[PDB]
Amino acid sequence: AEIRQQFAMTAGSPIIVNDKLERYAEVRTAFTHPTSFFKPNYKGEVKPWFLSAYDEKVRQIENGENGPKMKAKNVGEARAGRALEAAGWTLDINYGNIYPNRFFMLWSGETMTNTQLWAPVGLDRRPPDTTDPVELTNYVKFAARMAGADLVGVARLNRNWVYSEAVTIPADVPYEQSLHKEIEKPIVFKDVPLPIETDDELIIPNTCENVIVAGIAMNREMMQTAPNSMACATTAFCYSRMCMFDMWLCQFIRYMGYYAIPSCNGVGQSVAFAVEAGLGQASRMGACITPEFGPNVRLTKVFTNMPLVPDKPIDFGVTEFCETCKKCARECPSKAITEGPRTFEGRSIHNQSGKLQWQNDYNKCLGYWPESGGYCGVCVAVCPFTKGNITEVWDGKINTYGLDADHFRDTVSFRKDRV
Amino acid sequence: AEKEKNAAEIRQQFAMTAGSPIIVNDKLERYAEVRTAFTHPTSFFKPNYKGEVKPWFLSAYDEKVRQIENGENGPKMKAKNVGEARAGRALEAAGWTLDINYGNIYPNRFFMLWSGETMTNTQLWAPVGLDRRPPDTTDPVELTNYVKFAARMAGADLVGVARLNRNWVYSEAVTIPADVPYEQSLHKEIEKPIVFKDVPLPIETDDELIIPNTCENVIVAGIAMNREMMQTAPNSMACATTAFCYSRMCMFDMWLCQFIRYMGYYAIPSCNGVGQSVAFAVEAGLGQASRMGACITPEFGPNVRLTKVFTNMPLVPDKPIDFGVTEFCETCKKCARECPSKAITEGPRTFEGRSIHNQSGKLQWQNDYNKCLGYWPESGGYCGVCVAVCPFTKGNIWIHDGVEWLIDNTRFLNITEVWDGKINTYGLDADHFRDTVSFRKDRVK
Ligand SMILES: Oc1ccc(I)cc1
Ligand SMILES: Oc1ccc(I)cc1
Ligand SMILES: Oc1ccc(I)cc1
Ligand SMILES: Oc1ccc(I)cc1
Ligand SMILES: Oc1ccc(I)cc1
Ligand SMILES: Oc1ccc(I)cc1
Ligand SMILES: Oc1ccc(I)cc1
Ligand code: SF4
Ligand code: SF4
Ligand code: SF4
Ligand code: SF4
Repeated sequence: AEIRQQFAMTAGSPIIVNDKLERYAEVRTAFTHPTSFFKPNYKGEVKPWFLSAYDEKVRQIENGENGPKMKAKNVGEARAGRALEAAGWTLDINYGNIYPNRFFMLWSGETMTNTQLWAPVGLDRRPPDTTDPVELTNYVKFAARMAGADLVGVARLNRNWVYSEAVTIPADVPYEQSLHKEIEKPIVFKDVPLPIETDDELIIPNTCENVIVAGIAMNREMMQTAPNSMACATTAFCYSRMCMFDMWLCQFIRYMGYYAIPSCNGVGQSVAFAVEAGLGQASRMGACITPEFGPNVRLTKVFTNMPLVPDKPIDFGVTEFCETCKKCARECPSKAITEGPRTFEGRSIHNQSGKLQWQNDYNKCLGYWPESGGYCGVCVAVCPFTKGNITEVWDGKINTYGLDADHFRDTVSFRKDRV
Repeated sequence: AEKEKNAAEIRQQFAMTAGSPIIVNDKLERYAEVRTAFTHPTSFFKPNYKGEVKPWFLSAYDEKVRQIENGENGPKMKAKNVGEARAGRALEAAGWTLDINYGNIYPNRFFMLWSGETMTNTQLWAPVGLDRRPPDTTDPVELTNYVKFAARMAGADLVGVARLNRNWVYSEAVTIPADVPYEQSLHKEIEKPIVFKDVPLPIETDDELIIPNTCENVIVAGIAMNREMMQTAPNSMACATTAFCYSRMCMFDMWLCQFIRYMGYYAIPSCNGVGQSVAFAVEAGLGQASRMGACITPEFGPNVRLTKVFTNMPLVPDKPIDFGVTEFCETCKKCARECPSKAITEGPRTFEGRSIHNQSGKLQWQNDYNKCLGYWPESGGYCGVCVAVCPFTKGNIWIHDGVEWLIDNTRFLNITEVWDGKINTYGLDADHFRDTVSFRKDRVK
């Protein structure tokens, strides 16, 4: 805790920008953009990239493999890794929960079963009893830890990182047609009392002053098997942890008398929010590197008008370390990560130009996922900041939610470190 | 020098030979779930603080509202201010986000689906076929290791396996008709028989919930609550650690059922439904039954929630454990003396139920659970005083004498600070989290 104190910077977003920067349309990510969406499977059939990746998972199971060229102990072990991966995603919609105000990501609590059951108490209808940002910051961070965050930070909302247009589906489209009917929808800020969705726009109130960012730690032993199946499993379980975090915390904020917008992988760019909220620093590979977990940590965030004290950004030397390290760039199976210096100009449509960062080719990264049948993660696994076969993982150390008691003390929290 | 705590060594020392530890006689019958104090008509209605008779949880709601308005965190317990009182109830209410009508008891509804076929996750993964491909592993030894590893990923702090004893499965469940939307669920609850038949998969008809005769095993999970929050019982922060753990139970069930299905087997979730969690936990070796009626575990005492999953997956049953709880409960009686409703007996165990809420025919301490429930509207919470005062809930019970582990007999002789004090992820305590580390050796023998 006093380590993190040592590295607090003075207030101010540390992301350097120029006058070319514009908000970024979510459809441009490699996951969704038409130029990157379709990729061949191992048979040469072109399909949506995740369906070709499915074909590789099936082929690996039948051939008793945990990953590309990686023989499992037997077919049973191969099957178990994919079963664990698939199960981890149970509380996540279509890989990331990105559709705003759909399924688990509702922008109002009013229709949720938990809100209905609690309606006679009227917590969501009662004006706030606490408006002091200091007390609120302590309450909401305590709640965040109950809700499964291993790290939590607060920043003013920088609209530069909010997607200009979200990827979503029409509100009456049933789940079974969702993947075939994704659309783009603008996210705008207006003078309205509550977050609201019209036919035309997702409307965030101008009072939405703050963003709360959570880090959800992944399991080191499993991530070290990247690009094989157990790295996929710790990824997947943490997405469901993100979803529960967003819902738990939004409900807490609503029952305190404020509004709250969940996001998971939607709404805006998590790495930028996490850096501004002080969880860590941007890195060569492009992830937020944290002191506690390096880049081996997932991110989610919640937007709110609840008064809060912003945390300070931290500087523990990541930028200078990544300058000379280049280990992620040398081991990346697709050569997606640059060995060059940071610029303001993106490599392709998948990058947001106008901000100083290491510019990576994220279509090359995604191209390796159908090939390998997984979500790679080699850059995370080799990064020195992540530090301190698959049969040995299944036979080896585990604990609740994949957390490690050898390090869990480092995320203990008292009021002194919350506000 | 002090020997470092070894939770695995403790469980090995107190393991007992195979066999259900629960002593029963011939008057034992399966228990209709409607008989619980939460649901039965004799106990369901309680007065609020104005003397109005209402469903008990609605009278409890009225008391929460009154406490917030009066700046209290519990009965005659002043909060630091109204904002603190409000914060405690907001945290409690939020905790329940992934739980239907206080316990997820309706089988094969909402989160508790008996088949994965309609779930969004199953649909998304359908092209891989994991739920339709026959199992690639049938060896119960490897399956036990796989499923326990998955259980820990899924949020279990403790996990154990038992053969399914049908004595503890409810004869009839409380549920709602399949065509009833959530908004009307509380007004449309019904009973439905739980039966065992020669069918390939768990199935529900208009008249019965059908568990297959092949459903051999039950997997029991312990979900640890937070010590500092539970010690505020009967006040609001004990309600909050209870509530959050119910949503953790729900996630566990769904995660684990999907893993089992994707391994080629079927899985039935339950949370507080389907059967009696304390008996399953005892038979799976998580702990022992206690005077208060809860399962007491070596790691957490009774300050741990339970859920369970039923499956045909071949597994190795765990051994029951006997670390002397019965003998300590015979002479302790702290929970009985501190219980604000006098619900817990100070007398001997018997086979005769105290009232309709107890299942007769099994040797246990017989408590009056209508008296317990009656205190919840009075206090505006879920009490928990018995859990809070139990010496096993405290985290330093265990000492090593140079030869073996033993219980320290010396143990049996506010809310602002909680909000301002120690916390960690999911409320777990890093000073004890090493106790639940797991390697293959302690997952399967
Ligand atoms: O972050 C992500 C998103 C989609 C998938 I498929 C895997 C990892
Ligand atoms: O053209 C296509 C085909 C499948 C999908 I899913 C989306 C677009
Ligand atoms: O061509 C396309 C496909 C998906 C989306 I969202 C937008 C345009
Ligand atoms: O265990 C339980 C069940 C219902 C309620 I309301 C509180 C605690
Ligand atoms: O066209 C398809 C088929 C399967 C899935 I999963 C999504 C889109
Ligand atoms: O609001 C209400 C009223 C009766 C019942 I039964 C449940 C909820
Ligand atoms: O009369 C009753 C009472 C409880 C239930 I569940 C159904 C019918
Ligand atoms: S591997 Fe090295 S260069 Fe890449 S993100 Fe990690 S520290 Fe930076
Ligand atoms: S996930 Fe793999 S392919 Fe993608 S950038 Fe990292 S190392 Fe390269
Ligand atoms: S308080 Fe004492 S008698 Fe009651 S359950 Fe705990 S050990 Fe047993
Ligand atoms: S929860 Fe409270 S009222 Fe109920 S048995 Fe325990 S101490 Fe008594």
